[PDB]
Amino acid sequence: EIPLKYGATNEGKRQDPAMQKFRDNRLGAFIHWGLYAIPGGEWNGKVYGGAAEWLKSWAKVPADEWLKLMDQWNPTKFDAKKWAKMAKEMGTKYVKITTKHHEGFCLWPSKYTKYTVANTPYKRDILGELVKAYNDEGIDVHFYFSVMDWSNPDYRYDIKSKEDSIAFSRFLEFTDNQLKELATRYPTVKDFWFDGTWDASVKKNGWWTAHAEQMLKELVPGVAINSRLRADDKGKRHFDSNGRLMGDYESGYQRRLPDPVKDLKVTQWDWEACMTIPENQWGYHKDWSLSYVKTPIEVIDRIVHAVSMGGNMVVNFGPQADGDFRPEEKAMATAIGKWMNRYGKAVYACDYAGFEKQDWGYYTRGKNDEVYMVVFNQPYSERLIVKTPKGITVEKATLLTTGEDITVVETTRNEYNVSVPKKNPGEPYVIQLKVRA
Ligand SMILES: *[C@H]1O[C@@H](C)[C@@H](O)[C@@H](O)[C@@H]1F
Repeated sequence: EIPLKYGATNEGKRQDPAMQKFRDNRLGAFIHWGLYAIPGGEWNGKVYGGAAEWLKSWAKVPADEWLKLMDQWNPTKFDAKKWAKMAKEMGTKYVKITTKHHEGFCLWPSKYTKYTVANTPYKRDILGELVKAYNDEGIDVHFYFSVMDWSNPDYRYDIKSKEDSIAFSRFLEFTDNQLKELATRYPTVKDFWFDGTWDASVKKNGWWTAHAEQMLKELVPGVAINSRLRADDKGKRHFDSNGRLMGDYESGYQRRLPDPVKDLKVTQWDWEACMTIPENQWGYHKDWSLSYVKTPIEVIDRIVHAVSMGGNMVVNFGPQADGDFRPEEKAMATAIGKWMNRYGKAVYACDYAGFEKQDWGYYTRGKNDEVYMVVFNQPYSERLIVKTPKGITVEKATLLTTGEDITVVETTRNEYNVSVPKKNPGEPYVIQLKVRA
């Protein structure tokens, strides 16, 4: 059992009220908004297929050039109340915002750098207005923060000389300063979601990542901290050298989700997936025809998937340069909200139900031991196979929307056929089971 000073802190899942709230929220939205939204995946006449928020890299734009985009930052359509209404209508319970992405441009007016919203034509504290607006709607706010900072000349990818170490130490102090500022300026913050912490420079300073977590937990009662931040004494990331999870929840899943049959280990900790609507675009890219774009049903499936295996799911948005959302994102939020309004009882405050996975879709467990069947794949047999854990019976099945009673037939030991509804709902639907132990 390797000794470590900067490994895991939490034993199992936190069950203080703040973490229960983080968990029970379940469905979140992500905001990627920064200077990259201006060029929108395109530099000086050449469109790049890579992720838009990383365009500075793909086009090899020097920091001094990249940051002049600040002079163009003027989102006249921006309206925080509207953003928050969109999120309320979508059924999102929390929103994660990029405070500062790799590019280093801050969405709040930081004291520790000129590269902020303050020194743009728009001037205003975007982050502050979002915090206020989402909170007004009863919506928690989480802070995405990139440790890697392409606008700070003290950042290092590795520590190779005395000179590197001098610069990076000062950079860690700079970073500390920004984090402390975020924490005291916006004390309703409920989560810090770190990114750009993979570089050798960070791995060699695991102590700093443990310090970062502890500092923020001291300034912000019950704040959550993602695993992506954390490196142990040896530079093992996410999970320490003893296989123990660091931070408060796992945050490696994006693009992929854990297998509902093979990866039930995820149910032993809190975790959160974040996903993009196209294949790999977080910030606004002007040309969505470049890769596969997920449909609403596809996204809702990933949402229910995550919850059925005891995880959060967060749907990304990359707002336009003008401060409005592309119509594909508006339709996504609207379609999701319509579904959530009919079926959210099976998502909010639900968890892993402990049943074997079946082809028609996913189970979730409600807080009062309700067991929802969420059907994405409608069997031609007109029967939904339910195999119960040892000790468990099905007493009733009810179509959530109508309250209509659903036929349950015992087929064998620990197994039932639950009938499809008499009329096909025509969309992914929920059947709620009443169970006895
Ligand atoms: C960190 O991960 C996601 C959420 C994006 O912000 C990506 O650009 C970055 F590398």
